[PDB]
Amino acid sequence: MLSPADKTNVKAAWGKVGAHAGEYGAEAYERMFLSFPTTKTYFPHFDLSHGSAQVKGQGKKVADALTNAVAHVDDMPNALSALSDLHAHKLRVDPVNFKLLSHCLLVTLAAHLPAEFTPAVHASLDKFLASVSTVLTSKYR
Amino acid sequence: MLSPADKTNVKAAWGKVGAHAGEYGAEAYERMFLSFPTTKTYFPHFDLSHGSAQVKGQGKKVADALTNAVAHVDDMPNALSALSDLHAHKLRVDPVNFKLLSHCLLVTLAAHLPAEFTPAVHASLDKFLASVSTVLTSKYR
Amino acid sequence: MHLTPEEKSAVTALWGKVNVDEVGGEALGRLLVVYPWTQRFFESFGDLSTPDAVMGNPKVKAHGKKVLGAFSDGLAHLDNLKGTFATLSELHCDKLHVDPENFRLLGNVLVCVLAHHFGKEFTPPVQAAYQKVVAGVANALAHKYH
Amino acid sequence: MHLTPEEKSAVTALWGKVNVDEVGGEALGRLLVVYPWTQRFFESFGDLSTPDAVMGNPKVKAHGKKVLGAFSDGLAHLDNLKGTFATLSELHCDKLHVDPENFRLLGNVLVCVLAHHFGKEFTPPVQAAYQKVVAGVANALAHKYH
Ligand code: HEM
Ligand code: HEM
Ligand code: HEM
Ligand code: HEM
Repeated sequence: MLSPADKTNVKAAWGKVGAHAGEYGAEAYERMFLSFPTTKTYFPHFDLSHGSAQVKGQGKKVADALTNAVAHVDDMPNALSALSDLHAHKLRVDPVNFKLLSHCLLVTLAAHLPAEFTPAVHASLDKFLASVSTVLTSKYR
Repeated sequence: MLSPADKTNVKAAWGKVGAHAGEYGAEAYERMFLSFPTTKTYFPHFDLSHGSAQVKGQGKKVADALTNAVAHVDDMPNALSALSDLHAHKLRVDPVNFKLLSHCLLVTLAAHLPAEFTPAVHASLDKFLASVSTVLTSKYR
Repeated sequence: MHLTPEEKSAVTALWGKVNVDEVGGEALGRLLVVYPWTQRFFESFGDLSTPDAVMGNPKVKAHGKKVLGAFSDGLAHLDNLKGTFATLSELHCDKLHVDPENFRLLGNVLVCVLAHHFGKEFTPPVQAAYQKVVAGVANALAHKYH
Repeated sequence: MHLTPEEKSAVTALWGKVNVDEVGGEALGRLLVVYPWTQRFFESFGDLSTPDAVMGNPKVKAHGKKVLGAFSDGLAHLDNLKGTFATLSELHCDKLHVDPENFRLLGNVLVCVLAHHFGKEFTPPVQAAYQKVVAGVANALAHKYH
């Protein structure tokens, strides 16, 4: 459950991310592919080399959806409805993998936001990505 | 999310368990301690040998709480509220362990209900325990 | 892998009573019912729409027997699981693209299926020895992923 | 464990820049903050009530220094982590009762601390080598559990 302080922390940290959200989303996917090689089994059809346009577009789609969930943080199940539908019925990513991306997004944010990535914001960000992951896997069965 | 068919399946399977619930709860803990030895770190004060009354007592307590959850399946968070508080702020069991007991419960059920443990009921029971687990770790942070 | 003499014996005695085709069909079918996202690998298998359709699909039963067959052959080489599954590990990664987490899910449904089939003979201690084996097999299969 | 020569050099050059006491206190503190159930072990350490009270707790900082100093010494023995952490593994299991999952959580917080500390120097391939190191260390520490 996100408390009010969590919501404030997330809206401030993501506000600072701003126009780089898309580049940060691509770097987290590239960090995940190199640190956790089994996640590449969901992207056989992609050119996975550094800076590939396919990875850059996936990073931008994921960032947009993250932005949308921060904007609708009190109503996330309704705002991510189509996304949860697509992951549950078409992509069918094992729900273990969501934790790996989340960790890699956190490492991406740490590396880029020296001043904002405090212990309490770190805590809030981790809880927010666990809730986004929960909503995305809610219709799996 | 538990469907109407899932709730029907759980009440039926739990109904047949009946007065053995306590014995099945102890057997599940014993299965868990032998298969996943890291789970013994939460009970350093217990006699862990087969037949221990301490293990039998724990099995009976856990069985009674699941009976109460089955009885209030459309209002789980309120019926398990005190148990959620207790695991969150004093026992502090890491979440991974909840999936290990849930698997051992299932194994225990399969070994004792060979006619009722159908594929469909196996799926509903697993969904039901994941839901009880989620409610129990809801207040951890 | 290191199995005590008692664990090796428990694993081997029970496995002599298993009908590998029936248990393989059951285990794979139950994987597809209980964790439906695993159906992403079997699009060409036919109707998987409900539990009864899954459990009765002949393509699911033929694959199940194949899978447990190669599993069964690994039980004869418990001291070198990695060397035994090397070739199939590479195949599952480079040609099939199967997330190794599915090996773990199948290993746990297989344990459920043994307990359901053997009842009170699948005792705590015997489940412990099989949990080590299915984790060892999943490990060996994921070993050549890259 | 098997690290390529490039990975080993990447691990060793970063770590020559680390202030072990500083990062140790930071990593343990943030563990206690982000995953509050890990505070179960440290009820004698005093006030753990808020993030600032954890981060400023002298006993948290002392324990951190000790934990990271042992980690640091393991980095010199990357080819024999099991042998290096064997006695510490036994103590965490028989006397301290620490669920090994805690080691894995600490390893992921430690990686977030290094990225926060080193910024763009902590590149995707540097992170990959440290992920392998922290998972190796966590496995070595959980090796003697029984
Ligand atoms: C924070 C969690 C995640 C979010 C918000 C997210 C969001 C998205 C979005 C917005 C798309 C594009 C949908 C469209 O084109 O309509 C997508 C596609 C996809 N995602 Fe997810 N995703 C998440 C986690 C994951 C993970 C962990 C993986 C795999 C390890 C994954 C694998 C994929 C794949 C394979 C596609 C389709 C790629 C293509 O063929 O274009 N996603 N995701
Ligand atoms: C369905 C999941 C679970 C339920 C319903 C459950 C429920 C309970 C209940 C009713 C109690 C007794 C509280 C009292 O004294 O009034 C309890 C105690 C306890 N539980 Fe949980 N629990 C579950 C899972 C776990 C797991 C996975 C672990 C750790 C591996 C665990 C560790 C403990 C411990 C250590 C105690 C206290 C033992 C003592 O008397 O010293 N529980 N649980
Ligand atoms: C105990 C673990 C497993 C073993 C020992 C095993 C073994 C095998 C074998 C012997 C084959 C036949 C190879 C060929 O000549 O084409 C195969 C194929 C295959 N396996 Fe695995 N398997 C295991 C688990 C799984 C799991 C859990 C999945 C997916 C959820 C899976 C997905 C597949 C697929 C998609 C094929 C290709 C079937 C086809 O031709 O369409 N396997 N496996
Ligand atoms: C890289 C991971 C870790 C390493 C290398 C490590 C190492 C150590 C060392 C060197 C000691 C002192 C040994 C002695 O007194 O003989 C120790 C004690 C201890 N460790 Fe660990 N440890 C690690 C992770 C953890 C974690 C994650 C926790 C719990 C969250 C933990 C809990 C403790 C406790 C409670 C003590 C006893 C402290 C005291 O008596 O003041 N350790 N550890």
